[PDB]
Amino acid sequence: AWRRDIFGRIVWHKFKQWPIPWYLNKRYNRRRFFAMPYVDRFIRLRIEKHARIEARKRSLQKKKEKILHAKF
Amino acid sequence: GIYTSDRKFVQIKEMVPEFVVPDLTGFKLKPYVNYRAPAGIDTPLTAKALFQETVAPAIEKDFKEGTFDANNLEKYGFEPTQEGKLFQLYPKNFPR
Amino acid sequence: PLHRYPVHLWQKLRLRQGICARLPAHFLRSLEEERTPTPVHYKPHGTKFKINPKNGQRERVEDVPIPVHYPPESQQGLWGGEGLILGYRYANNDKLSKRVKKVWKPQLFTRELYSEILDKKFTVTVTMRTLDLIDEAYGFDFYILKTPKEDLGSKFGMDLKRGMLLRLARQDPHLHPENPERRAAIYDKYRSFVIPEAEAEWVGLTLEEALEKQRLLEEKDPVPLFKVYVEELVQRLQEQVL
Amino acid sequence: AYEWGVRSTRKRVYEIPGLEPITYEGKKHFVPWLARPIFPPWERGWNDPRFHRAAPIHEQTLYKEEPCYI
Amino acid sequence: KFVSWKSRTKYTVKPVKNYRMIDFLRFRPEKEKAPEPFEEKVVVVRYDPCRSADIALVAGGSRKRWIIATENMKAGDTILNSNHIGRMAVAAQEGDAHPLGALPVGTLINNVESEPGRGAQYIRAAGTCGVLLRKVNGTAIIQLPSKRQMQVLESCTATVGRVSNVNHNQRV
Amino acid sequence: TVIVERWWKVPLAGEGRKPHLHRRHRVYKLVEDTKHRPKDNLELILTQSVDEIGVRGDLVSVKKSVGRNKLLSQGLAVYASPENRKLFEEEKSLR
RNA sequence: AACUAAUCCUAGCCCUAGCCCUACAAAUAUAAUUAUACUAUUAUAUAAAUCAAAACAUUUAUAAAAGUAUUGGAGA
RNA sequence: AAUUAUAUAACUUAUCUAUUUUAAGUUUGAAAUUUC
Repeated sequence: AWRRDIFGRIVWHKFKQWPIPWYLNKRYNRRRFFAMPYVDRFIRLRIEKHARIEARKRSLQKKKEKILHAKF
Repeated sequence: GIYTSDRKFVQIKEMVPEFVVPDLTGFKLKPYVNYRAPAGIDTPLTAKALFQETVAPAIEKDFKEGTFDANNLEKYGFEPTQEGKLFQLYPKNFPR
Repeated sequence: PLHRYPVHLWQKLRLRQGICARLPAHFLRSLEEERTPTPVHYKPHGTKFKINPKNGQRERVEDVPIPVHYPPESQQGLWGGEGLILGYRYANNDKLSKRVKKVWKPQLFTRELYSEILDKKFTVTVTMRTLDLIDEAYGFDFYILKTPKEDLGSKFGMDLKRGMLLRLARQDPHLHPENPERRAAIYDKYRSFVIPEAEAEWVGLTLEEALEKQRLLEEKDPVPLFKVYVEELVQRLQEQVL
Repeated sequence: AYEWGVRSTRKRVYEIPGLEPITYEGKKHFVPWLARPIFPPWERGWNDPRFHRAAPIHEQTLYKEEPCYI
Repeated sequence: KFVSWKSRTKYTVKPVKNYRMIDFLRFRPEKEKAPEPFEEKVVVVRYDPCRSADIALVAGGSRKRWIIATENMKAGDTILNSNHIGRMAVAAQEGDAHPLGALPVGTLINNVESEPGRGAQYIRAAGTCGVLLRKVNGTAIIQLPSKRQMQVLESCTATVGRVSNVNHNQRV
Repeated sequence: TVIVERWWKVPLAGEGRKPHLHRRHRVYKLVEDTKHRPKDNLELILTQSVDEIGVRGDLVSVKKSVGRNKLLSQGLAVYASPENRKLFEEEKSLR
C-alpha cells in the first residue's frame, strides 16, 4: 500500500507477513508511518528545489546552445 | 532452522529447501538454439489472452446454451480463494 | 521562479482536485461556508463617524474585534462563546499607571445536563452563559442542534450535533429503548432538525477524519480480472444474440 | 517509610450512538491523529509454548480442596 | 521506565546482592497463628548498609523478618508483639511492639506509626526516641524526631526503648 | 465574564484591508471583569432548603457563584428551563 | 630556438521574462536500511537579541491623497 | 546609598471556596532611576 514516511513523501510500502497482527506487534507500531509538523517547511523546499532543478537545466542547455551557434 | 533455548541450533526440515531437479532425459531443448532457427517476436502473455484462449470458449458455448450462472463461475476456472493450493497466486507464498 | 497562485490559493486547489473533489457536496458546502461567531466580549462601535485627527474632517470608522483565546478544553466542553483573554492591563484603567501582565480567566465549571435525544445525562465543562443559552434554546438538545458550530464553540457539541442529527434522521429505535411511544414524541419534538442521513454523518467531522472517511468509502477490494472479462464476454455475447 | 502500594508508581466521538468512530485499523498502522481501534482477541492458529501460559491451579482437574504436604 | 531496586519478589532475611529487606509493620500476624499477641526471638544484631541504625533479626514461629534495633537489643532477646489493649500494664521488654494503650506514660518508644496500620516511619534513625507525653483513654501523644507532637489512637503500635547508637544525637 | 478594550486606537485600514497591530495596540484596558467585582446576580429555583436564603419552591436571585458554589453544587437550587419551568408551574398548580 | 613556464574556449554560471505545483530483486525507523513477535508511539508559546538612537532605558521601517498630520527619551 | 519599587509573596478587604449568621491597601522586594 501507499504510505507516508516521516519525511512527508508518499512511497509504496510492501507488506510483510508476520505471525502476529500489527496491533499486537509493538515493533511494527514502533515503525513510524507519520510525518512530523516540521515537514511542511521541507515540502515547500521540495517544490522550490524542483523549480530550481528546471532553472538549472535551462542554464545547462543554454551553454550547450552557445557552441551550436558558434559551431553553426 | 530455529535456535531454541540454551543457545542450541535446531534445524527445521520444513524450512530447509528441497531442490526439485527436472529429468533431462529425452528433453530436446538445449542451452543454445540454431542460427538456422528464426528469431521469435516477443508476444507476452496477458490475462486477456489467457482468458480468451481457455475461458472464452467454455463461456461462449455455455452462454449460447443458456447454462450460465454465478455459482458456476468456478467451473470456468475462477478460484474463490487461493487457500488449498501449494502455490498461491496472491499473496505469493511459494518460492521460484 | 514565482508561484502563480499564492499560498492561500494552494489549499483551494487541493480542495478542488483529488479526493477532496470526490467528497460529498453537502460536507464540502459545510466546510466552505464560514459563519462569524456571535460577539461576546466586544461590541460594535456606537457611532459610524468620527473626526479624522490628521485632516480634521469627519471620517468613516471601523470595528476591531477583541482578541480572545479559546483553549482546546473548550472544544471538549460546552462554553457559551467565552474564552481566555491574554494581554496587558493598566491598573485603575488609566494608561498613566503601571502595565501588568494579566491573563483573564472566565469562571469555568463542570456540570451535568440531560439529553432527551440520547436519553442520557452528560457531565461536561460548562459556563453560566451556556446554561442561560440552553434555557434560551428551550433545552440542552435544542441548544446543541440550534446553535451553529461557531457560536457553539465546541467540538464535542458538534459531536453531539452529529449524533443528534443522525439519530433524528434515521428514526433509529435506539432512542428511548422499550418506549416506542416516547421515541416518537422526541422525534416530533426535534422534527425541525431532521436531515438526510448522509449529511448528518459528515457534520462536525475534522479534515483528517473526513479524508480518512472518504478514503475508507472509496477503497474497494480489487476486482478479479476473471470476473471483469466474464461480464464483458457475457455482455458482448448477449448483445450479439439480440 | 513503609509503602503500601508499589513504590514504582509513587512520585466523546465513541459516545455518539448509531455512528462508529473512524480508527487507524484500516491504515494497518498507528497514527496519533486517529482513534484507537477496538481489537478482538487474536488467534494464532496454533499453540506456542513460548507464549503459552499454565492454567491456574484451581482450574486443574486434579485440584483437591484438602492440602497434600510433600 | 523507572523500576525500583527494591524489587525482590520474596521477603527474605538472607542478605540480598548486601541489602536485607526490612519490615516496618511490627504486628504482622505470622503463619500458623491467629491475629493475637505473638512473641519473637532476636536471633542476631547485624549491620544494615542502607540505614544508619543497625538492624536486629527478630524471629518467631515459622517467620523470620528483619526489624530496626532499639538501644539495648542483643542476640537472644525476647520480643513480644501484641494487638490486645491490656486492661492492666503489660510487661514491657525493650523492643516489644504493644498498643499505646498498654504502655504507661513516660516510656520511651520508637518505630511509631501516625495511623494504625501505617507502619513504622518515624524514630527509625540512630539515637531517636519518642516520649509518650500524655495518655488518655484511647488517645496518646507521640513525639516524633521532627519535634512534632501528635495525638494518635491507642491502636497505633509503638516499640519501647530508644534506637541503637544511643549517642547519635550527642555526636560531636 | 471579562470585558476589555484597546487603549491605543488601531489606524483604519480602509474598506477592505486588515490593520497591522503594533506593540502599543497590544495594551488593553479592562472596562469590567466579574472577577474583581463581587459575583453578579443569577436567577435560580431552590430545589431544597438552605439557611436564610429562603425555602424550596421559591425563585431567588443570588450572586452567580455564591448560589452556584453553595446552592446548586449541593443540589439546593436548579436552573429554570422552559421545559421544567412549565412542569414546575403545572406541578405547583397540582400542589 | 630553452630551461622552468606560457598559450586557448567551454566546464558552467547570473538576472529578469515565462511558468506554480499535482516527477530491479532485496533491506529499512528495531541498532533505520538486520526477511517473523521484544519496547508501544509524538513537533511547537510574541521570535528575540544583535542593531539604530554615535552610550543606554520607552522606542528602532522590514496609484494619488503623502512623507501632509499626528505620534515618539517630540529623538533615532 | 538616596529614591521609588500593585514581579511575586504575605496578611486586611474583596477575590474564589466552604459555611453561616488575582485586585485594592500595607508590607516585604522581581526590579527601576540617579549618585557614589
